[PDB]
Amino acid sequence: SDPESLRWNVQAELVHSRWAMLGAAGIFIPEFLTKLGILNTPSWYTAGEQEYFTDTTTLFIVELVFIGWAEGRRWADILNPGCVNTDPIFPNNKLTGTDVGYPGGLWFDPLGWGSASPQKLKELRTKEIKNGRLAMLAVMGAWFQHIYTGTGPIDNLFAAHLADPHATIFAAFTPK
Amino acid sequence: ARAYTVEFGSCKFPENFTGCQDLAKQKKVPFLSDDLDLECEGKDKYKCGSNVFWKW
Amino acid sequence: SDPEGTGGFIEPKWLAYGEIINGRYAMLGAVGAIAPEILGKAGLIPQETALPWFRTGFIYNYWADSYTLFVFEMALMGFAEHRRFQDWAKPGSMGKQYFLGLEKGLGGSGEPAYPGGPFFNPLGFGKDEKKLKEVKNGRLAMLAILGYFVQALVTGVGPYQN
Amino acid sequence: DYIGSSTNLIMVTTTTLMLFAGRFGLAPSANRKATAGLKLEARESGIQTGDPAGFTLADTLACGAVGHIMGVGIVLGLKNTGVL
Amino acid sequence: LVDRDPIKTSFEQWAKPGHFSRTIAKGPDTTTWIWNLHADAHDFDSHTSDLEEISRKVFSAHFGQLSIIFLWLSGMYFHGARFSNYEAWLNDPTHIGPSAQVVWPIVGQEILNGDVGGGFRGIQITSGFFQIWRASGITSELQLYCTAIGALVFAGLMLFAGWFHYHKAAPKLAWFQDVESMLNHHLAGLLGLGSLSWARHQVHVSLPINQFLNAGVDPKEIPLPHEFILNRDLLAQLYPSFAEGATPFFTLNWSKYADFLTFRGGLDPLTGGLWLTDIAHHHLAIAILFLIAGHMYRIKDILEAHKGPFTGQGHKGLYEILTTSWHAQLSINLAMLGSLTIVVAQHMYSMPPYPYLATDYATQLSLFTHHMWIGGFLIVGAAAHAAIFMVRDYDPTTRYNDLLDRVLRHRDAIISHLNWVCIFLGFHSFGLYIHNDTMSALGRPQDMFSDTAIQLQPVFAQWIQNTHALAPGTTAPGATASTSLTWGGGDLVAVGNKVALLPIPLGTADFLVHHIHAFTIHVTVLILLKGVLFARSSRLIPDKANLGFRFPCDGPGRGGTCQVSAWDHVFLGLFWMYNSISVVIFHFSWKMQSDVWGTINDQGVVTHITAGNFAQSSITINGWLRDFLWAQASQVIQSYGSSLSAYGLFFLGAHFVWAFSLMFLFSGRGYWQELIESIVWAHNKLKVAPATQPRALSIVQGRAVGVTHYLLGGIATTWAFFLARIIAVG
Ligand code: CLA
Ligand code: CLA
Ligand SMILES: CC(=CC=C/C(C)=C/C=C/C=C(C)/C=C/C=C(C)/C=C/C1=C(C)CCCC1(C)C)/C=C/C1=C(C)CCCC1(C)C
Ligand SMILES: CC(=CC=C/C(C)=C/C=C/C=C(C)/C=C/C=C(C)/C=C/C1=C(C)CCCC1(C)C)/C=C/C1=C(C)CCCC1(C)C
Ligand SMILES: CC(=CC=C/C(C)=C/C=C/C=C(C)\C=C\C=C(C)\C=C\C1=C(C)CCCC1(C)C)/C=C/C1=C(C)CCCC1(C)C
Ligand SMILES: CC1=C(C/C=C(\C)CCC[C@H](C)CCC[C@@H](C)CCCC(C)C)C(=O)c2ccccc2C1=O
Ligand SMILES: OC[C@H]1O[C@](CO)(O[C@H]2O[C@H](CO)[C@@H](O)[C@H](O)[C@H]2O)[C@@H](O)[C@@H]1O
Repeated sequence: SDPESLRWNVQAELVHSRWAMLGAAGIFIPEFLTKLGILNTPSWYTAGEQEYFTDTTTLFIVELVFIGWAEGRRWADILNPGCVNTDPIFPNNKLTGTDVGYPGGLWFDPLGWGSASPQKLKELRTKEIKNGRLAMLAVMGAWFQHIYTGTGPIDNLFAAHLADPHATIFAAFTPK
Repeated sequence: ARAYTVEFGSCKFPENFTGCQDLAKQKKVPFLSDDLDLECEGKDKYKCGSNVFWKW
Repeated sequence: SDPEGTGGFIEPKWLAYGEIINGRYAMLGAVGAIAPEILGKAGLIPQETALPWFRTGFIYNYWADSYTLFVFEMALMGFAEHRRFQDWAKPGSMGKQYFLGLEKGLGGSGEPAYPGGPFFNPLGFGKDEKKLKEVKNGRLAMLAILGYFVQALVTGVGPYQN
Repeated sequence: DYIGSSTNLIMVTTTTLMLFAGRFGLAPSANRKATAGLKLEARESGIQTGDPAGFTLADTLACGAVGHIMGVGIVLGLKNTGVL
Repeated sequence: LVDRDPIKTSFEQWAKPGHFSRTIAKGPDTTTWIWNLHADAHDFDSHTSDLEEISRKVFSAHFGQLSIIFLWLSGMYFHGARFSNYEAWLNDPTHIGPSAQVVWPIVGQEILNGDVGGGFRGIQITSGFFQIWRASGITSELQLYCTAIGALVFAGLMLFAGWFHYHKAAPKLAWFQDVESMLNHHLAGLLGLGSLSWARHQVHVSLPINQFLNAGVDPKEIPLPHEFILNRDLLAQLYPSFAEGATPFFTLNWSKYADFLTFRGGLDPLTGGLWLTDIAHHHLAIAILFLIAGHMYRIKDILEAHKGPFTGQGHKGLYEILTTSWHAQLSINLAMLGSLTIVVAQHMYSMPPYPYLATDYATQLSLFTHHMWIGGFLIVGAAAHAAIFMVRDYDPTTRYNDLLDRVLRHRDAIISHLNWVCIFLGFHSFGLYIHNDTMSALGRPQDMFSDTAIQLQPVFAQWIQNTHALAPGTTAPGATASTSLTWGGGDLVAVGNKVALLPIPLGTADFLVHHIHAFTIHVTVLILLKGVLFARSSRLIPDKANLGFRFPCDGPGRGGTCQVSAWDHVFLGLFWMYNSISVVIFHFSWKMQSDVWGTINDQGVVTHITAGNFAQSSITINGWLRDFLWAQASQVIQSYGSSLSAYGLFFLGAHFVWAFSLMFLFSGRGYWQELIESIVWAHNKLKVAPATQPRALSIVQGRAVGVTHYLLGGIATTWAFFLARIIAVG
């Protein structure tokens, strides 16, 4: 008859989805773009030629210092200031709420018409393919399985085996 | 690629074809052939009673 | 809103009337007798490892029309059975036509059940000549009949009758 | 078939022995105990005629009437009746 | 209740303090209601004053047992599969010593995992799968791995039938409140159509697939996954394809046969699990009945019928309200279900029904005491719930002047007798032993009660045992041995690893245990009988059905006025039964090993786990810790650093937990209050307590945390004491 489920912060999950899959937009075409044999072959002897490696897990700091700065300072001030204490405007804070941010403060505001509104027209682009990313990297992020799993010979683990026709990997297409 | 063309025999016709490899004819006429021998014949006609259950 | 599923004395019977109607032409074997010269038998597990039924039928089970891509069918075209079950909930616009071009009077039928758009070509009777659960009733009296005919044997013995 | 064909008819020798001896034994029921050999409605003797038990329990012997010798110690004598 | 009846919300009740009687859990904070809530969670004097639902809940929240028994069993079939030892053990029984469970070597663990058979580290078993499992007209590890998910199938589905009740808008009255048919169905075709169906998959497949196992092979050098169809050609070795018969009847000739069955009795030399050539026939010969039987019938009629002079006028009418009770038609059941479980516990040990049991000692006595504590833990219950009837269930008093209104009529009476019964027993039923001590410690045997001093003379024999093993010469047809090999007459040769069953002799030291049982079974029942009987009214309190069947104790007056009630008669009646069963167990193994279990070798000079020490020496009730408790148990208190060790290492806890019960059992109540405040004080100074008024235990909760502990203590104590003296010699 139906679940009392809609989170109220059901509003948050979705701008958490603009995260996961717009971000995963920068994966589908850089990966499956490849360039097969551009001319041919990658040769990467450069910042990794001969200086005792380069990254790996000093990669993580240099990667996620300013991604720490990027992601960190994102949802914190997407909009919300005011931020204090006592009573509810319902999500699980909304202490900004009725207050935009500052009474008579500065230029807290982006743009005219007493709001944060970047006008009403732009439902066209970011509704379809951009949240399509959600429903695309859903099964095309679940091509993950098909692309590698089956562990190209080398490794069978707790040998049950249980079947044998032929291998499985990735390249595009398929037998049949 | 025995049978890229399951080609086989006569054409035609008289009898036990299935050579000669294959063989035989084993019980022949409508049988086997079925396969599909062919055809249907004023027989015989299978149905019961006979073959004269020739055994013995 | 949440999808629906009304039980009421006897939906189970309208869709149960229907289930057998579909199975009455999925009866197949004697409704379309050209269908199986020998196709009623599926032909399981007769590897070039091994064996079929047992003494069978044996003069696999068969030559074959094989394969895989068997689930994807019954699923994907089952991904249609529940569409002529939604689309024609109605508000019609199915004929999206084509943006431009006034030349598209061309119709096809309408909603069809039977000789088509309508019935059609009015004009009829000379010769063909001389209630619709009966168009049901008799084909379970065709369905459940092959049912025992799969195992239709006494084997050790045979027709006592005879 | 086989002797089991003369035994196909012997489905009758039990099932018809059972079910034909059926209705009567449940017919004038709503009765429980009781009959004639006890409490009030006397007409004595043993008597004569009153069915199921009598006839069909005698028919198990009957099935062994004509098939007798038959099977038994197979055929003997020169026509036991004397008639040609 | 309140928010927000009735038509107007879906919107579910998550948030707003309380529910469960009406100046309910009150706004005002407290703790007691958190044992409330769980306790009495199921109950019915609240939910609604109207039957209706309740049967609409119990037919659902029932369901989730089957489903569970079903998630369970799966993790046991899976377990009895890929955590293998079953494959290994079967080609190799007499030899193995089975496992299913194994640790993972985290922290101390591993000691628990100690070479068990077909070559691996693990912890043993006394739960005879690996032996139902003989069955497998097939064998294969991944196979049980289908039977297994076949399990999780029945579950999810036989667990969405419980959605597909209460939560779905439910049936009603008539549906159960017409009873007219119920057992018609149940016993006919399931009781029947199982045992029946079990027949078909008990010679088809199983019989043959251990007809030629009882010899050698290594499986799949036998029993394919289909093989057993139309092929009625291997069914050729284990009798005809009926040859010339047609659907039994008689115009049949046997010049040399008589279908499978050909009735056994005794025990396979090579697998003494009793014969299977029978096991079909007996299940077949069941079902028929059930098949014929479940065909009554429609109800009163039969009980509305036979009355008499002193007999039961109310017999006639023995309950409209037996379609309107539950608490009644549950309590009846428990006495049977329960009393019909520990009848298992015998026919098992003196007639094994699975291949490899007896030889397997420890893997069927575990059984005979597990099955033994249900045929008791379900019986005191079977009384409790009658008390629950006797107090409340019906609306008013519409039930009148009958079999009961009768029994009660006498009541200071049926229980007036029964009492003296017990002190007659007890004096003839325990101080009997105490004689011995006082006079064997005085020491003059001339005059003990020995199986030899007080007049009885080197024979027990002439009674009924000796007319059981010897009865295959009555109306009896026959079939070499008896019915149960443990009977007086004839035969010996049973098994080629260790032993199994043989006669089992008696007299005294069998005579008098058998009597302590009487007095123990009796005074148990006294307290439950008088308990449930005096349920609602009495001449210590008549105003005494006025709350419920619990209530702590009426009040300091009348002298005592404490225990009374019948929660509590079903509190001191557990207290006994824990003995009832706890000493019956003590009986079986001291016998079954003092004699029986022991062992063959040349000239089959029998060598019991103990040369019958029993003899002259259980008769002394010290001998019961000279010969028992101090003798055996030397395996519990040696058990450190081993593989089983988890027993010795329990046997201290749980032999602690019990010795923690007394604190819950033996103490006041405004005590731990008076204490709980000193505490509550020190709490407030730092500012750390008040919210949720911390409170002591609810007089009768206190008794709830006696008892339950006293048992899960005093019990697993032996569950340990045991598995530690059959694993390892015995
Ligand atoms: C590998 C297997 C083989 C097998 C065993 C099956 C089995 C099945 N297929 Mg199928 N199929 C196969 C190959 C196979 N298919 C192939 C190679 C194709 C590609 C064309 C299809 C395409 C296909 C479609 C589109 C559908 C099926 C459907 C089905 C199911 C329909 C049952 C039925 O009796 O409908 C027929 C029986 C009747 C009584 C209906 C009568 C209607 C007839 C008169 C219309 C077609 C006859 C027509 C006039 C012939 C003209 C030629 C035309 C084909 C160009 C059935 C389980 C159907 C389904 O089950 O959907 C949920 C449907 O989905 N199949
Ligand atoms: C067919 C049987 C069965 C059923 C369906 C019921 C059903 C019911 N019984 Mg009942 N009962 C039964 C058998 C049954 N009983 C038996 C065999 C006995 C004898 C012991 C009893 C003795 C009994 C009493 C005394 C009472 C009931 C009551 C009830 C009602 C309360 C249910 C409740 O809240 O759960 C209660 C369960 C809990 C609150 C869970 C606590 C369980 C603890 C003690 C754990 C047990 C030890 C175990 C080893 C711990 C787990 C392991 C741990 C170490 C990790 C309910 C209608 C009560 C009532 O007031 O009637 C309306 C009343 O209390 N029963
Ligand atoms: C044997 C084989 C095969 C195959 C193939 C295959 C074959 C593959 C497979 C695949 C699979 C899949 C894709 C899946 C599956 C699944 C299944 C099959 C299942 C089933 C079942 C059952 C059985 C019952 C229950 C249900 C279920 C579903 C579980 C082979 C054979 C051969 C020979 C003679 C020689 C060499 C060559 C070849 C030709 C090689
Ligand atoms: C559906 C069915 C069935 C069946 C069958 C069945 C339905 C069977 C069943 C059986 C049952 C059983 C066999 C039971 C079991 C139980 C158990 C096993 C348990 C045990 C135990 C105990 C002892 C107590 C508690 C615990 C436990 C649980 C462990 C069928 C149906 C039908 C129809 C209509 C159509 C045609 C065909 C037929 C067939 C005619
Ligand atoms: C001290 C302890 C413990 C002890 C313990 C002991 C010292 C004892 C215990 C016991 C328990 C028990 C005991 C339970 C259980 C169980 C079971 C599982 C059972 C089962 C069974 C059955 C089934 C029925 C009857 C029989 C038997 C018992 C076998 C602990 C402590 C602690 C600390 C420091 C702090 C934190 C927390 C902890 C960590 C906690
Ligand atoms: C000892 C004893 C007590 C005192 C026992 C008490 C107070 C036990 C209750 C203690 C509770 C269970 C502790 C609960 C606290 C924790 C659940 C809170 C923290 C949560 C966890 C994370 C630890 C009684 O109240 C009593 C009442 C009636 C008869 C006999 C006795 C009796 O013998
Ligand atoms: O064009 C269909 C194709 O199938 C035909 C019909 O054309 O008929 C049999 O052959 C196919 C294989 O192609 C079978 O699967 C089909 O279901 C059969 O009726 C055959 O003539 C064609 O090849």
